[PDB]
Amino acid sequence: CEKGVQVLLTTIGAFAAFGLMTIAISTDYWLYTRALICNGGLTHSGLWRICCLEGLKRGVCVKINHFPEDTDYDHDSAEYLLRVVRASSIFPILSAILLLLGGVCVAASRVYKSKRNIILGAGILFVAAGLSNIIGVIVYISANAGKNHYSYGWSFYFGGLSFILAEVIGVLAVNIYIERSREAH
Amino acid sequence: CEKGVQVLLTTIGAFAAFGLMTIAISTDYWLYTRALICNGGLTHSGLWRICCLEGLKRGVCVKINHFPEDTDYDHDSAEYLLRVVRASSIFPILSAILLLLGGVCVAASRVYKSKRNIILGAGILFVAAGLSNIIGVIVYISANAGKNHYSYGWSFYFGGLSFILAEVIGVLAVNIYIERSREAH
Amino acid sequence: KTVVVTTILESPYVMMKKNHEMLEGNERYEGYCVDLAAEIAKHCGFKYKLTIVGDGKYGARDADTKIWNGMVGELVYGKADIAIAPLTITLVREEVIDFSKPFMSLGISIMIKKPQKSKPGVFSFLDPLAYEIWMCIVFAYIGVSVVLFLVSRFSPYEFGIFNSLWFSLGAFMRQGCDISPRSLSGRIVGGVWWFFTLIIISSYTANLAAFLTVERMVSPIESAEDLSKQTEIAYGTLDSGSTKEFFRRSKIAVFDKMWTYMRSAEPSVFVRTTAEGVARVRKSKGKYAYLLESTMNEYIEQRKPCDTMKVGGNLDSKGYGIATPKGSSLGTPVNLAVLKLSEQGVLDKLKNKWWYDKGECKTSALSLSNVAGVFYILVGGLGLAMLVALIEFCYKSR
Amino acid sequence: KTVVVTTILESPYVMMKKNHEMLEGNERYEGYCVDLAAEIAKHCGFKYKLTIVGDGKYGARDADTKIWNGMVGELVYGKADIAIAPLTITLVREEVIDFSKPFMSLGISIMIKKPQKSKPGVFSFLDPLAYEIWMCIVFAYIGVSVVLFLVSRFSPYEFGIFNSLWFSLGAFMRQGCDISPRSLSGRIVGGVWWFFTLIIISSYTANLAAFLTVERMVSPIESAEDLSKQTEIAYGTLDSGSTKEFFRRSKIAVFDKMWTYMRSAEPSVFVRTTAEGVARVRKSKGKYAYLLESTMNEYIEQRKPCDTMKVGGNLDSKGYGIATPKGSSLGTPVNLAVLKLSEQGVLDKLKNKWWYDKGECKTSALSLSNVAGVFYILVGGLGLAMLVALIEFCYKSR
Amino acid sequence: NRTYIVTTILEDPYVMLKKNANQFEGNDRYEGYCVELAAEIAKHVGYSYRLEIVSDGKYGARDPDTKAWNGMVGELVYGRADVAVAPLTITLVREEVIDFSKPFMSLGISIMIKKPQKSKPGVFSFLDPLAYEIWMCIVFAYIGVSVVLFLVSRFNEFGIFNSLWFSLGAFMQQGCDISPRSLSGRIVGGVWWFFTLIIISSYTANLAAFLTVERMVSPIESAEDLAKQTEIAYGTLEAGSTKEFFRRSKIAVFEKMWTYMKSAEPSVFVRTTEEGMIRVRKSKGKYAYLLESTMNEYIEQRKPCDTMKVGGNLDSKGYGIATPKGSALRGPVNLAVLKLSEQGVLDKLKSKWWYDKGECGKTSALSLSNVAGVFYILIGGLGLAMLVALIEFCYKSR
Amino acid sequence: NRTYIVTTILEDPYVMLKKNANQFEGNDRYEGYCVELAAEIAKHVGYSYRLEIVSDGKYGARDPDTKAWNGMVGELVYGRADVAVAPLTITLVREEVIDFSKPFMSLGISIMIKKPQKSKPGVFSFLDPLAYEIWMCIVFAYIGVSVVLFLVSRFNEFGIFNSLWFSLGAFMQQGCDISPRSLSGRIVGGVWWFFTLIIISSYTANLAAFLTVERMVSPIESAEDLAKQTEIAYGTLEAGSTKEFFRRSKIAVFEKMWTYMKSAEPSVFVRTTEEGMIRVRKSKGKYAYLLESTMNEYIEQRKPCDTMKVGGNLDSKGYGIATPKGSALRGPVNLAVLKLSEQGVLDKLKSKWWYDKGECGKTSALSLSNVAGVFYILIGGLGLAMLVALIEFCYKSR
Ligand SMILES: CCCCCC/C=C\CCCCCCCC(=O)O
Ligand SMILES: CCCCCC/C=C\CCCCCCCC(=O)O
Ligand SMILES: N[C@@H](CCC(=O)O)C(=O)O
Ligand SMILES: N[C@@H](CCC(=O)O)C(=O)O
Ligand SMILES: N[C@@H](CCC(=O)O)C(=O)O
Ligand SMILES: N[C@@H](CCC(=O)O)C(=O)O
Repeated sequence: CEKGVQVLLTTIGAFAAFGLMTIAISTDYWLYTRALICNGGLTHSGLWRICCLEGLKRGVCVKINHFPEDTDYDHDSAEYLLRVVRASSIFPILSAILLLLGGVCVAASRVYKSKRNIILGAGILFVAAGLSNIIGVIVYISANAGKNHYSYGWSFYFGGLSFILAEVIGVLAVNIYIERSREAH
Repeated sequence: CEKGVQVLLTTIGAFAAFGLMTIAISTDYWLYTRALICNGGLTHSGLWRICCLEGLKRGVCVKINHFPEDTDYDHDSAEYLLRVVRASSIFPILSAILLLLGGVCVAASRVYKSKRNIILGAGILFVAAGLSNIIGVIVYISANAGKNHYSYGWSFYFGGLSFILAEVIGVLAVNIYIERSREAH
Repeated sequence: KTVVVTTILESPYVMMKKNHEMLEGNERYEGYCVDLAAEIAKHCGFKYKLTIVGDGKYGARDADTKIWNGMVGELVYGKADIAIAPLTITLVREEVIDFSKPFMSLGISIMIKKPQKSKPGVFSFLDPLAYEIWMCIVFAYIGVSVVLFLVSRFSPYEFGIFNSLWFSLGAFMRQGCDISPRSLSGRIVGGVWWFFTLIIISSYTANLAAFLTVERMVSPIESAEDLSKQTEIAYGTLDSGSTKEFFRRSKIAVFDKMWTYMRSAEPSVFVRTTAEGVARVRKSKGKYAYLLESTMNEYIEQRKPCDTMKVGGNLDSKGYGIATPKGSSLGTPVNLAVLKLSEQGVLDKLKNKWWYDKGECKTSALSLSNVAGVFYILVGGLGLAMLVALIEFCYKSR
Repeated sequence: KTVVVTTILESPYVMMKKNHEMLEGNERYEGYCVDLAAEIAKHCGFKYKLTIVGDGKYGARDADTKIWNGMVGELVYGKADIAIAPLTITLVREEVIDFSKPFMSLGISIMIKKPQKSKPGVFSFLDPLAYEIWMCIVFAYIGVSVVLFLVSRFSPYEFGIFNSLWFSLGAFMRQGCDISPRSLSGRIVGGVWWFFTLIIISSYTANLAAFLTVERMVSPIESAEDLSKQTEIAYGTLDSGSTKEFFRRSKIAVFDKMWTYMRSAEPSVFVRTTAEGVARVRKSKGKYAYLLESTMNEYIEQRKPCDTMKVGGNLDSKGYGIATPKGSSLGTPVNLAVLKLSEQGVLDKLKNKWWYDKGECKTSALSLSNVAGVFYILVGGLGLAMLVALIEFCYKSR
Repeated sequence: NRTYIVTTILEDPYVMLKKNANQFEGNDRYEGYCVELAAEIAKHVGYSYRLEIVSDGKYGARDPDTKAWNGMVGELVYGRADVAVAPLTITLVREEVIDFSKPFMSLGISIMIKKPQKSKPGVFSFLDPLAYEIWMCIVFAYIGVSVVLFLVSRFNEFGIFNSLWFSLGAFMQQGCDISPRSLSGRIVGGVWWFFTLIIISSYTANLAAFLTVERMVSPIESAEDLAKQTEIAYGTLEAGSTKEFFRRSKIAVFEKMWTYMKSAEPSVFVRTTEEGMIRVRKSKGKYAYLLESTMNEYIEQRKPCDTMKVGGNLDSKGYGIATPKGSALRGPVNLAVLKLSEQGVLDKLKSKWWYDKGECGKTSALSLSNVAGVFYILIGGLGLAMLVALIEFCYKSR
Repeated sequence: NRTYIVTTILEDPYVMLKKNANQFEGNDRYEGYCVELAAEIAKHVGYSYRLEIVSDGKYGARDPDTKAWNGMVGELVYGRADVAVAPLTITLVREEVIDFSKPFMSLGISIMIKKPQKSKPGVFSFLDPLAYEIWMCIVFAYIGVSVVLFLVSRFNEFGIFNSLWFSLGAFMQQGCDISPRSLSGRIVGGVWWFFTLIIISSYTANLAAFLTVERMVSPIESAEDLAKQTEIAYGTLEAGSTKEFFRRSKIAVFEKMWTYMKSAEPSVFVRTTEEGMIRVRKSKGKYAYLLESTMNEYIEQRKPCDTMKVGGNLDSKGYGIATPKGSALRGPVNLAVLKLSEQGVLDKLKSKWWYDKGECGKTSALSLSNVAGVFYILIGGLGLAMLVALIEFCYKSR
């Protein structure tokens, strides 16, 4: 109804999105492919660590090799840059950082209400967060490409819902800034 | 400049177009194909009659067989209707008729200036003339199709210029009618 | 010691060699059956003198005089020792002579003059989509316009029915109409309509290339049924041939009806020799239709001018069989020769060489003939429009 | 009376049959050269006992002891009557024994580990058009916007430069910008620009399907030059093989440089047997590169795992030749056998059967990896835009 | 006046045990093509016939050592049975010792395979050209572009509600009620447009790639290939003429296939056609059965309907009744067979037993099924829009 | 210390008469590959050589009756010449009577054809998908639609000047500043749109059809076909080993081609390779010459450059120096040949004589040439627009 409820909705959405994105980063059920780890065998996989299942090991959560996957060619071939970014996962964590900073700026907006540009900065943060997260998805997929079945687990759609919420919040924050400016008029 | 010169331009264009179209109908240099008439040999051809050249006969202007070209199949197959229309050449002659009637209505407009719809009827006549002529071209080509070199002679482009002029005249006549209505206001 | 071979001059089963006048003996004739008979005398172990049946006939029994003509007559009447020909196997010829296991198979089939490649028809631009899709497309276009009209009336922020129809139509043809929706439901309807068009048009344009240039041979006959159901086009046979007898003795509706037709038609449908019937088809301009054994039809289709075509599946299945006089001691060996050859694979090789080795038979710019139809439509609508306006005007002036 | 045949165990020229332990005699070995030698003894008219050279070597002369190793040694040193092998012809081996006319041809060639199918690169969506066309396209887009600006200024009925650029850009991407020209010259310019786009886009989209999915093997080596110009990747040879001697004696720049490289590289590039070098390539992960005769490279490429590839045209052309001791009376007949066989066509048939008959080696949905690049661009521009606005805003607030 | 013994074999549909056969006795225990056939034959010759299955369930063949006759031929030659009415392929060896009859059905040696994945195009086949991931990330980019454009525009009619529109029109190429006037809005529009162009061109080109390319692939698809493959198993039936043909073949491919079959472990052969059928069904593409063509077709027709014939028939031969050598029954049987043929019977029975059951029943116009998911989507959007308009009507009225 | 006689033949580029040879005498009269080659050979063996052409201008062959030797082999065997340095193909018969040497160049029997129409895509190749007639009638329809729309609209912003615009945007799919509000205007718009869609879809699909399909056709393209064709002539050179190979071939295709060549009137043979060359050049696709591959390539390279090699080489053999049987010169010559090979010489000369001259020097990205006519058009329209704006500026200023 946009009589101050907008801000509380904004902040809870921001922190929920940050939570989803932190979970997704900090979780290993991004994938449900079959790999040659299980002694070939079913594997739910993640951004950081594989961890087998329905296999002999059945619970051995291994750390993955992103760049050192038998490189065998193509160092400094523009594939290395992708593999770096996937492994580092700088874009998802950037999204998380930006969501956090957006919630920070939102809360500080509730405090230093004299300044209006703060909420606008928050909106920009959320938006850039969304863009970064979609890039995170893109790199993840365009690396995972290197033809068996595969699937995406609740962590992937948590990142997806994080992006959705981030964009929504960008909208709402910008709307707040606009109302604030009109009040300033 | 549109102070009465428009009408004289209209009528001379109309009668020039009618002349071109009558020539084209009444001429046999529509084509420059090679046919099995000359004893195979070069042939300039037309809407009505072939007439060989650069051949043994070299001047024998024969009448063509449009429907009776060894029919051998396809009576009442929707090819017969095309061959009828090509042979009859009803569409080109319709264009000529309409151009004539348009010039008639133009001249009568110079006489019974009390009525304005006359010039408008003239414009419609010219326009329909153009449409009919393009159909004439289309049927001509879509029959002539039934892979040697071929070419189109000055009579074809006379029909083309006739259509151009007919459309131009439709424009000018309509413009006249509009000025006449504004004067009536 | 030598064996009087009977046969016939029917290509590609028997043909005199080029410059045969410069030759005398069995070398005069070359053909599939010549090769076969040479092999057969090789296996059996005797000598053969080839002979073309004097009557130029296959075989048949007089219904009054009960005499056997042609090669069957020669064998029954001692004139001939054996026959190695495109001779067909039937009951009647069993009852008087002994045939061998079929050395190749066949059917009774229909030969026609190759109809011309029927240029793609006017209104070809519907081919890339089935006719139930266009009907569904139209129901859908109407439905959308209706639904956008209802929505803009009941829940507005103007889309009369005609303007809604216009917007939808413009969106199908990818041309953006000037008016756009402003609400959230009309915008949805427009979005889904847009997706609809994107898919439909993408598909249609994907396959539109071939369909407007595709050239398809459709024949006025597709079976014996389409023969017995008409008399514009005739259908005849060879004379004294098993095809004739099979039709005559047939107890089936179609074949009996066609037999009745052909036993009285004037001028006579029948002929005296195959090549004569081939010519009759090749000149009758599709008013005739020959009923011969399949193999001849195939070879003739492959051989130039390649101006004839087999149509309709074989009305029956039969087989060609070497023959012998009844009680001859040549029946048992010729049989085993056929079997040995078929097992080894000679007969397939001959069938390929005499037929396939005789074989003598792109992306192209569009011709106006292809896309002419749409032009007509164009002009049509224009005419219509003109007319319409006049109506309106005549109505208003009133 | 029997002839002591020398040869070697080098596939596909000589191979022991499966379950050879269950066999004794010349039947133990099967191979191209086995077939050849059988034929040769058939033609010449003697008997042969096959023998694999004990040293497992082809032939070469000690630079100090001046002894001949392997099959050449056996022939010169009486151990062997004849050699029928993938033995190469060279001057040095002429000077001590007599070779025959080459029974097949070859070259010295480069074997590499099959590099992976390099997925189409980012910015692949430019491939369907050459790079001079995009440059010309851009010059043209600028030119059009310029010309429409000049025209709208000098001869007006508003198209600033930026708005003109916008209209042109919108017309290239088929999205109708809201502003349109109103004069007769701007309308012309727009019309021609529109035709331009229609053609360009039609072509590009016509061929865009394959280019974004095309997968191309590009190798880090394409000739001897790219070998001698690097030391990341090694290049070695068989030992006591004519390849070694040819490199050693070479007076050309490239081959001498590579000879210098390989006479001192550590660990040793050379090997003791072909299959060892095959393995070295198949494991060295492309850091090695084998220099062997072409035929082996071909067979290995066709044979599974099919994980190796021939690269670069044959540095030289040579031929494999049956051999004999100098002054032997077996030289003249073996020669004529080779000639007769090559004339009849046996050698081609063997070459096809042992190589091609050993052969053991679609429209697919787009993967995001294919079209990922454009996404990045998208986001990039978005970022840029954001930034830009901030700039403007920061400038305005100042 | 004695009933005549009739040996035969259990191979669907030639002969089969009736449902409820335990409730039946005598010649009414079995049903099948050959059942009716023998019925008419004995009707013609005017004798009584007693049905009997062959003990071994194996057709017939000869022990090379004992030189004995098994199966139906063993039954006949040694006198256990008076007549054989079953698919008893005619061949040289069998005919030496018994009296066959003119065929009644024709066939050849053919390949049977397990059906691979149908990969049938569903109703949402219009998404296949672009992976699920691309559609997802397209939606993500739509949301991104729209939110960014709102933002840069609003710190203009570029709210979020109109931005999502503008960025939905641009993707579908159906226009733009509005065009950005800012540098930032224009940068974003000019990036979405490019993204759009690439994606749409890609989708359409690959769509054309799908529609003009449907499943037209099978690996073996011939006989040479089959003889070349090694990951697959293929063999024959013991005690039949298929094994005999392969074993006695003097052809290259057939000889090699005989070599393979005679040495593959486990025994590629089986004892019953049903055994090989169940093997291929449970072979996971690892068994390819070589048998006749009649049974191949029949098996393909009946459920599971999980098999298919492949390749053209290797040879061509025929079934046939059989009798002991020198018997006095052969003549009437042959005449009966020919009568049946001319009368349209054998065709009738074949249609009844093969196609009447029907357990499972270039460019071509699109079926509505291929693209019906679009209509489902469209309908869903229509209903949703009416729902949303109801919502808006309520929200506004209050 | 005598100069050694050197017979050879005049066949470019192996040996040729120098330009201004009338101004030259002795061994400096001729130039060609084999000229230099003999130079180095005599340099190596340290003797002096005197060049001589063969009287007959025919290589060598044997009369079957007189059993005599003609050409270079006749010169050598009977002692007229001491050495032959020319393309003297090695074969069994020749080698019996003279001493060949290890080859110096490799080749085979190959087909030469007259180049068919290039059909090269010009610069206005973007119109090809639609015939000249369609473009004309499209312009006609544009004029028709625009004039009609003006009319029905004006008895609205639909003057003629804006109508031609609207009907130009619609065709290019680049938008519409205006949309008709009348029933008549809407009918016409809705017809132009449809016409547009069909035409554009057609043009684009057929464009894809062109670009993804370039010239990839040649009729003969093999040896089997050549032996199957009859509208074409093909033969050999008299007094050479190509005729010998065809005549003595024990192969099917080669045997049939020998049959054809031995009986075709007029004599398909010629006396000089040049004669057959000029025949095929002046055969109008009616002569196809079977010769070596070296000359085929060289001829293709040099102007007219109106020929092409086709098909893979039928066989594979090599040239070679020759000497009288038993001579004492063969050894040094063979060693010299091998030295030349290892040293990179023969490669050098081949490159010099074949490719150095160079009289005429799936998907692939478009060349700017393919689509440059667009840029010509665009530039023309630009200049025209500036001109028209100048006109308008004058007309307005006055
Ligand atoms: C308005 C135009 C926006 C252009 C923005 C594009 C900027 C960056 C995207 C490209 C990054 C991909 C680089 C990986 C391949 C490489 O190594 O070059
Ligand atoms: C607004 C829609 C306009 C529809 C106007 C179409 C009317 C006539 C054009 C079709 C004439 C072509 C008929 C020839 C083929 C046939 O025999 O049916
Ligand atoms: N061989 C067949 C030929 C019949 C036909 O050609 O129709 C016969 O003897 O009757
Ligand atoms: N046949 C060659 C083999 C050398 C190689 O494989 O490199 C030789 O005798 O030297
Ligand atoms: N019908 C075959 C048996 C089946 C087979 O061998 O494949 C025969 O009579 O020999
Ligand atoms: N080089 C060939 C002559 C050319 C030919 O016969 O085609 C020879 O020595 O026999």
